Amino acid sequence: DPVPTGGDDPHKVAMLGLTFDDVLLLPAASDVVPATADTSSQLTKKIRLKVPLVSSAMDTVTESRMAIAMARAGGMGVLHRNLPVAEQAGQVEMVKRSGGLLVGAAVGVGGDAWVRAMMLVDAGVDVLVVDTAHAHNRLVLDMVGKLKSEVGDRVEVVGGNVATRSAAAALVDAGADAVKVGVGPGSICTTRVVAGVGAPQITAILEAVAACRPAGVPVIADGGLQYSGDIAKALAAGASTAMLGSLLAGTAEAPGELIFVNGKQYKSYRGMGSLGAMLVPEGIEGRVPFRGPLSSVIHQLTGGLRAAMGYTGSPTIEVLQQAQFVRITPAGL
Amino acid sequence: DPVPTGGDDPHKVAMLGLTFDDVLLLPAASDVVPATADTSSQLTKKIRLKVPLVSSAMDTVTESRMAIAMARAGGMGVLHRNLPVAEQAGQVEMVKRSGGLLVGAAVGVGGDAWVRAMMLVDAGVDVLVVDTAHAHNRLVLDMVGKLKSEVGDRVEVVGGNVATRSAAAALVDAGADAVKVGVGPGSICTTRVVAGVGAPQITAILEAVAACRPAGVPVIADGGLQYSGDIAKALAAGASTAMLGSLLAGTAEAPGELIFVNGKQYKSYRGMGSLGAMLVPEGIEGRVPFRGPLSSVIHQLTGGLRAAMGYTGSPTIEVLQQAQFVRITPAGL
Amino acid sequence: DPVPTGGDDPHKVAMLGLTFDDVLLLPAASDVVPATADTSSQLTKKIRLKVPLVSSAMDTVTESRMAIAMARAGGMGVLHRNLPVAEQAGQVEMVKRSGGLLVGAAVGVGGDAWVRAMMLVDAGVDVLVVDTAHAHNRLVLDMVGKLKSEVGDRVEVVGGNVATRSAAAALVDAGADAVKVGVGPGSICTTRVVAGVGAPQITAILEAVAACRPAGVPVIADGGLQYSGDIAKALAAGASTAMLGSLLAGTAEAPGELIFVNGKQYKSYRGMGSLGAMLVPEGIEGRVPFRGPLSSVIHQLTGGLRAAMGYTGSPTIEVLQQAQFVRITPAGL
Amino acid sequence: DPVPTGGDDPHKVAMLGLTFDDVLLLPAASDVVPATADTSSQLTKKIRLKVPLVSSAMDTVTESRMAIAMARAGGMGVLHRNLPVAEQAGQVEMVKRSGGLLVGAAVGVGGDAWVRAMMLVDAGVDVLVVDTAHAHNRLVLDMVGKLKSEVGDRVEVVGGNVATRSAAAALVDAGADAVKVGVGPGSICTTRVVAGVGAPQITAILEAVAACRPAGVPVIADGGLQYSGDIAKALAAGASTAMLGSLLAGTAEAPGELIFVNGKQYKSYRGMGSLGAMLVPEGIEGRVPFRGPLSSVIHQLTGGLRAAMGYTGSPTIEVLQQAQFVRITPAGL
Ligand SMILES: NC(=O)c1ccc[n+]([C@@H]2O[C@H](COP(=O)([O-])OP(=O)(O)OC[C@H]3O[C@@H](n4cnc5c(N)ncnc54)[C@H](O)[C@@H]3O)[C@@H](O)[C@H]2O)c1
Ligand SMILES: NC(=O)c1ccc[n+]([C@@H]2O[C@H](COP(=O)([O-])OP(=O)(O)OC[C@H]3O[C@@H](n4cnc5c(N)ncnc54)[C@H](O)[C@@H]3O)[C@@H](O)[C@H]2O)c1
Ligand SMILES: NC(=O)c1ccc[n+]([C@@H]2O[C@H](COP(=O)([O-])OP(=O)(O)OC[C@H]3O[C@@H](n4cnc5c(N)ncnc54)[C@H](O)[C@@H]3O)[C@@H](O)[C@H]2O)c1
Ligand SMILES: NC(=O)c1ccc[n+]([C@@H]2O[C@H](COP(=O)([O-])OP(=O)(O)OC[C@H]3O[C@@H](n4cnc5c(N)ncnc54)[C@H](O)[C@@H]3O)[C@@H](O)[C@H]2O)c1
Ligand SMILES: O=c1[nH]c(=O)c2[nH+]cn([C@@H]3O[C@H](COP(=O)(O)O)[C@@H](O)[C@H]3O)c2[nH]1
Ligand SMILES: O=c1[nH]c(=O)c2[nH+]cn([C@@H]3O[C@H](COP(=O)(O)O)[C@@H](O)[C@H]3O)c2[nH]1
Ligand SMILES: O=c1[nH]c(=O)c2[nH+]cn([C@@H]3O[C@H](COP(=O)(O)O)[C@@H](O)[C@H]3O)c2[nH]1
Ligand SMILES: O=c1[nH]c(=O)c2[nH+]cn([C@@H]3O[C@H](COP(=O)(O)O)[C@@H](O)[C@H]3O)c2[nH]1
Repeated sequence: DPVPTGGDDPHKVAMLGLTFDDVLLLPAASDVVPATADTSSQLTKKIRLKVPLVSSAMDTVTESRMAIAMARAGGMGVLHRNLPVAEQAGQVEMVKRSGGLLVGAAVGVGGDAWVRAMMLVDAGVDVLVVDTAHAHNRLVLDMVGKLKSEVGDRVEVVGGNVATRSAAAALVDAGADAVKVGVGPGSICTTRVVAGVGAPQITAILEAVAACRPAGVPVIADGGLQYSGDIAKALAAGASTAMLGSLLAGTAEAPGELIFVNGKQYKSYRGMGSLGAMLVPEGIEGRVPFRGPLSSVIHQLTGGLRAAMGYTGSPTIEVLQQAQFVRITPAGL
Repeated sequence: DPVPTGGDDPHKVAMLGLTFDDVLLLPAASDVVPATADTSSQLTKKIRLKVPLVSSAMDTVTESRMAIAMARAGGMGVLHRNLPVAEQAGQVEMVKRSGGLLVGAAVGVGGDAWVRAMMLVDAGVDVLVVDTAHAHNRLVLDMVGKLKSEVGDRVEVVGGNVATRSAAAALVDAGADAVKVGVGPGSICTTRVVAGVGAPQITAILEAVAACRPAGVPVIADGGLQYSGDIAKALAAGASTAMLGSLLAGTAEAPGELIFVNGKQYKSYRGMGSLGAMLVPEGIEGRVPFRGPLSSVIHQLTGGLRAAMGYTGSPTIEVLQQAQFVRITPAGL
Repeated sequence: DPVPTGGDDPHKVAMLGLTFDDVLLLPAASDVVPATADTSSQLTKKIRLKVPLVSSAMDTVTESRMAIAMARAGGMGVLHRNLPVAEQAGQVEMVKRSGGLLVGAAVGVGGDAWVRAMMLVDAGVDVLVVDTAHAHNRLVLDMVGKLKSEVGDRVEVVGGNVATRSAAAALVDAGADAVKVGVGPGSICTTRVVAGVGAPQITAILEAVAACRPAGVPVIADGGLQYSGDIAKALAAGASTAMLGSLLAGTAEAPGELIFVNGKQYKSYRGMGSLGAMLVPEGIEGRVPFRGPLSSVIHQLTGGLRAAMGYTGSPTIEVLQQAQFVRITPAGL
Repeated sequence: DPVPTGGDDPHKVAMLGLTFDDVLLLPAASDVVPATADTSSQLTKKIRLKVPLVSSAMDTVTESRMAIAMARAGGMGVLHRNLPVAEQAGQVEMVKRSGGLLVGAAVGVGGDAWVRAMMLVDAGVDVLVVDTAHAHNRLVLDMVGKLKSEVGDRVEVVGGNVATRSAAAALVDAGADAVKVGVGPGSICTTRVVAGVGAPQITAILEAVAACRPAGVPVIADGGLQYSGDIAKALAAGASTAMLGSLLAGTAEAPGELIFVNGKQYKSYRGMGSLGAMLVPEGIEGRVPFRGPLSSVIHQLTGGLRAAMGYTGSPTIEVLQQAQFVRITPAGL
C-alpha cells in the first residue's frame, strides 16, 4: 500500500511543520503574576540577557543607535555587515563606549569575512554572528570552527541559520556558542517562493532544540515573529532568545528616515538578500508602520511575554521552555 | 523517530483544539419539535434558568437595565465590576427590587474585591462571579475557597476563567458552584496575540466538562459565541449555560449610546482588559451593529437553540449534552 | 489519555465530514469518451431518468414551466408546495398534459399535507416528495409510511432530508422509494449558522448510501452543488441523482422576473425557510446571475458529467458510482 | 465502525493529495553552492537538456520563436497543434535550421493526428508529444504504441497527461520515452470545476515516479508551477523536467501581442480547451503580466532552482530527486 500522500517512501514527506499561528500556549497552574516573572535568558553559553530579545543584523534594523538602545533595554543588537569593515568596527566601538554595553556583529564566510571578524574582535565585540542563509553548508561550519579555535575564549561565536536537528547538531559539533534557527520564515523572506525551501518555525525550533539542549547550547529563534505572543511561543518551543527584524524596523532607533504617506508614517524595511541590499534575490524591499521609540516597543513585547509566563505558571524562561501547546485548526484563526 | 511535528516529546503539542466553526451537530432520531423543547438548565448547583443564557460582566454589556431584561427573558445578567462598590451594590438592589429577579455580580481577587463581595452579598446578590483571566492562578483558587467558606450557603460562587481539565478540577476542589470556561476566545480578546495563550473553545469545554460533570458542577461556556448555532454547540459539548458579550452588546439595554454612522447604527463594545476599560492590554475597543431590544435578540437565540434540539432529538438540555458532532474541514466554511 | 480533540469519549466527535470541495475524482483506465457515456439513472425504484438531475421544490425554482423543461431535458421537476393545493394540483395537470412528461410535487406532514397529497395523486403526479428539513423526525417517517401504504403502487414516495446512515435506514424501513440527502448544504441554507446543525455532503452521501444501496433504494443528493463537477462527485459518492436549486434558479424557466442591475441581469432566489417564503428563519433571500434557457444550462451540466465519466472510465452512472476520490488540502483550492 | 470520512470502504477516498503549496524542501548538509550546481536532466530516455524546462504546447506559449529561444536557453519548446499540419511542420523546420536546436511538437489521436505526426518526423522533429487530457484512455495508449513501433528509433515519443501510478505504468508499457503528469493543475485549467476530476500535483508526481523510475522512464511535471520554487519541488518529487505555460506566456517570444492596460502590459494566455482555442470548455481565456525576454525569465527560474540545489546539498538533478519535504499547514501560507 502506498504512503497516503504518494509514493512508497514514508520518509519522503519527513515531517508536518508547525508555525507560530498553528499553536497556542496552554494555561497551567500558576503562582506567577506578570509582575513577578523573571525574563532573563542565555543568549550564548557565556552571555545572559535581562530581556531575551536580539535585533536582526539588517541594514534597516541595527546600526549603533539600535544596538545601544537594545542593550539599555536589557537585550542586544547585532550590527549588520552591509558596510565597510572599518565602519562596522567603528560602530562596535561606539556601543562599547556607551557604558560597556553588550554588542554583537555579523560576519559572512571567507577571507574578507575573516578580516572583518578580526577587526570586530579588536574593537571589543562580545558576540560574532556567522550570518548566513544556510549554516549546514560545509563552508559555514568551517568558518564557525575556525573562529572558535582562533578567538573563541575572547568572544562568543554564534552560527546560523538552520532549520533541522541535523544542521543544529553540526553547528554544535563545530563549536557554536549558540545556534540560530530560521530558514524561510522572515517577513521579508522569499526563499520559500524562489527556492521552494524552508521549515515552519515552531517545528524548526523543536528540532534544533532536540540537538542543542542536550549539548547545553542555547537556540536563538530568528524570523517570523509578528506579535509579542510569538516570542512566548518561540521560547516555549525551547528557544532561549528571539531575534526580531520587522517588529523593530519601525522604531525611531532603526536606520532610515520617516516616510510620511497619507498622514501615516512608515519606515523602509528590506531583506538583506533584496536587490537593494545586494541576481536572483531572496528578499523583498518594503515598508513597515512607524512604531515610535524602541524602549516602548520592547516594553510591550516584554509585557506580552510576562503575561504568557503568568498564564503558564513560569517564574523563569527555563520553566516557560517546559510549557505545552495546543494545536489549532484553520478555523482557529 | 521524532514526533511528526517536531522534537521527541509526544506531549509537547498536547491536544488538537477545536473551536465552534470546526464542528456541526449531527441530526438524530427525534420526537421533538422546536416548540416542545425545554430550554431550562442549571446555571449553578442551586440555580436553574429557564433560558440557558447569561450576559457578560462587561461595562459595555451588563448594568442594571441589562440584568433586569435578562432575568425577565429567563436568563441572568452578571453586573460588571468596573465601577465603585457602592454603585455595583446599588445596581444589585435595583434588580432585586424589580420583582425578585435573579442577578449576579463580578468581583476580582484581594482585599478590595473582598469588601466588594461582602457588599454585594448584603445587597442580596444571588451569584458571585470571581471574574478573572486565569482561575488556575493560586490566588484565584484561594478567593473562590474563601468566599465559599464565608458566604457560601447564602450565595452561589462561580469561578473562572479556565481552559483545561486540570484548571476546572482545581476550581471544583476549591468549592466552585459553577466553572466558567474561556481563555482566548472572546471577540474583543487579544490574549492569543499578545500572550500567545489560549484554548479553542469546543475542546476547552469538552475538557472542563470531563472534570466538572463527574463532580456535578455546571460549566458556563464564556466567549467566542457568534451565532445562535454556537450556543447549541457549546451546550452539546457539555456546557450547561453560555455567557454572551458581543451578541448582546448591540442591544438597547446594553450600556452606552447609539452611534449613527452612514445611516447605520452601532454601539461601543470593548474588552474589560482594553486601554479604555483599564499597560499591555489584552482587549480591544470596538463597535457592534445595533440590534434593537434584548427581548427580540434572546427570542432569536433561543429559537436557534430550539431548532438544534429538534434536529438532535433532545427534549431537554440534559439530552442535548449527549449529542454528537461531525468535524468539518476548512472547505466546510 | 484523553481524545486528542477533548474529553474521554472517542465518539463525541463522530466523523470527519467531507464536502464537495474536499475531494476530486481520480482519473482511471478508460474506453469511454464523453460522447459515448450513458447518463441515465434511477430517480426512484420504479422511475429512471435520461439525465440524472431534478429541480428543487422551491418557489423560485420549480413551477410548471420549469417542470416541463426539466422533463423535456431528460430530468424532472418537483413542484413546490408554497401555494394552494388546487394550484399545485393544477400545475401537475399542466405538466402531464404536455406530452405525458414525468413530474413530482412536494408535500409536508400532517392533515393538510395529506389532503394535498391526495389531490396531487388524483392530478396524476408520478412522485410525491415528503419535503422536510429533518426526515429523522418520527412524524416524517410516519407520513412516508402512511403515503406508501395508501397510494404506494400508484405513485412513488420520496422521503427527505437526511444526513446520516441511521436516518437513511429509517426512511428505507418506512418504505421510501428514494432517500433525499442534505441537511445544511444548500446555498441559501443558514441551518449551520442558526441551529449549528449539518453534515458535509460527500460524507452524508457516503453514509446514506451505506444504508440505501444494500436495500436497493436510490439516493438523491440535494443541496450544495455549485458546479457541474459537483454532480459527478455526488454520483461517484453513490447518489443516483442530484437535486439542484441555485444552478437552475437563474434560468428563464424559473419563476420570477429578470432583475436588471448595472447592465447585469439577476433573478431572485430564496430559501423556502426564508422570511419571505414563510419566526427564526433558516434560509435567506438573495439573487443569482441570470443564466438564460434551462436547456442550455442542462447541456453544460451534462457535458461536465460526461467529461467526468470519460476521465473515470465509466460508461454508465452505475460504474461512475464505483469511482474513487483523492482528498485535497486547503492549498488545493 | 465506518471509515471516519464516510461509508465502509477505506479505499473510496484513496489518497491525500498534496500540491506544491503543501510542501517545502528541507535544507540538508551541503557542499554545493548555487554557482556549482549542475542543472542538466533527462527530457526523455535519449534526450538530455542543460536546463530542465520545457514550454507548453499552447497557442499562446510556443511557436517557432519560443522554441528557438527555449532551445538556446538550454531547454526545449513543444510546438502547439492548433494550426494546420503544413504550418506546424514548417515551424519545426524553422527551429532545426536555427543551428540544429532540439524541438518537440504536439499531436493528438486518430488518422489526422497520424498524418500530422508523419509530417513532423519528416521535418526533423526530435520529440513527438502525444498531447491529451487523459492518456489512460485506451485510444491514447494505442497512439503512443503505434507511433513508437513506426517511427520510434528516429524520434522520441512522449505520452500524457496522467495523474496516477496506474496510468503512468500503462504509458510505460505502451513504450513511452517519457511520461507527462498533470490532470487538473494548470493555471487556466477548469477540469476540476467542470468535471470534478484531478489530482494534486506533488502526489501525482510521487505516484507517477513510483511507476516510471523503476522502468528508467523520465517524468515531465506539467501544470500548476507558479514560482521558481515549484520547479525545485517538482524535481525533488521525482520529475526530471518541468513544463511551463503561464510562467512563459508573458514573455516577448510567446505568440500574441502586447496588451497595454492602465500603463501596465499584458499578454493573452488561454487554455487549449478554451472556447477561443477550440461545447463544454475545460479551459479559460485570460491574460498574464508581460515579463520581457524569455532569456531573463529562464535565468530567474534556473537561479531559484540552483538556490534549492544549494540548500538541499544537491550537485545534480539526480541528487535533488532524493531531497525530502516538510508538509505545511494552511497557516503556513
Ligand atoms: N486577557 C485578559 O486580560 C482577560 C481575559 C478574560 C477576561 N478579562 C476581563 O478583564 C477584567 C480583568 O481581568 P483580569 O483577570 O485581567 O483582572 P485582574 O488584573 O484583577 O487579575 C485578577 C487575578 O487573575 C489572575 N491573573 C490574571 N491574569 C493573569 C496572568 N496573565 N497570569 C497569571 N495570573 C493572572 C491573577 O491571580 C490576578 O490576581 C475582568 O473583567 C475579566 O472578565 C480579561
Ligand atoms: N432548515 C430548514 O428549515 C430547511 C431545510 C431544508 C429544506 N427546507 C425547506 O423549507 C420548507 C419547510 O421545511 P420544514 O421541514 O421547515 O417544514 P415544516 O415546518 O412543514 O416541518 C415539516 C416536519 O419536518 C420536521 N422538522 C422540520 N424541522 C425540524 C427541526 N428543527 N426539528 C425537528 N423536526 C423538524 C417536523 O417533523 C415537521 O413536522 C420545505 O420546502 C423544505 O424543502 C427548510
Ligand atoms: N481538460 C482538458 O480538456 C485539457 C487538459 C489538459 C490539456 N488540454 C489541452 O487541450 C488540447 C485538447 O486536448 P484533449 O485531450 O481535450 O484533446 P482531444 O479532444 O484531441 O482528445 C484526445 C484524446 O484524449 C482522450 N480524452 C480527452 N479527454 C477525455 C475525457 N474527458 N475522457 C476520456 N478520454 C479523453 C480521448 O481518448 C481523446 O481521443 C490539448 O492541446 C491539450 O494539451 C486540455
Ligand atoms: N534567503 C537568503 O538569501 C537569506 C536568508 C536568511 C538571511 N539572509 C541574509 O542575507 C544576507 C546574505 O546571506 P547569504 O547567506 O545569502 O550570504 P552569502 O552570499 O555571504 O553566503 C554565505 C554562505 O552561506 C552559504 N549559503 C548561502 N545560501 C546558500 C544556498 N542557497 N546554498 C548553499 N549554501 C548557501 C554558502 O556557504 C555561502 O558561502 C545575510 O545578512 C543574511 O542574514 C539571506
Ligand atoms: O530569506 C531571507 N531573505 C532575506 O533577504 C533576509 N534578510 C534577513 N532575513 C532573515 O529574516 C529575519 C527577520 O525576520 P522578521 O522580519 O520576520 O523578524 C532576519 O533576522 C534574518 O534571519 C532574510 N531572510
Ligand atoms: O481576553 C479578553 N480580554 C478582554 O479584555 C476581555 N473582556 C471580556 N473578556 C471575555 O470575553 C467574553 C465575551 O466574549 P464575546 O464577545 O465573544 O461574547 C467575556 O464574557 C469575558 O470572558 C475578555 N477577554
Ligand atoms: O436549510 C435550508 N433552508 C431553506 O430555507 C431552504 N430552502 C431550500 N433548501 C434546500 O436547499 C436545496 C437547494 O440547494 P442549492 O441552492 O445549494 O442547490 C433545496 O433543494 C432544499 O433541500 C433549504 N435549506
Ligand atoms: O485543463 C486544462 N484545460 C486546458 O484548456 C488546457 N490547456 C493547457 N492545459 C495544460 O496546462 C498546462 C499549463 O499549465 P500552467 O499554466 O499552470 O503552466 C499545459 O502544459 C497543459 O498540460 C490545459 N489544461
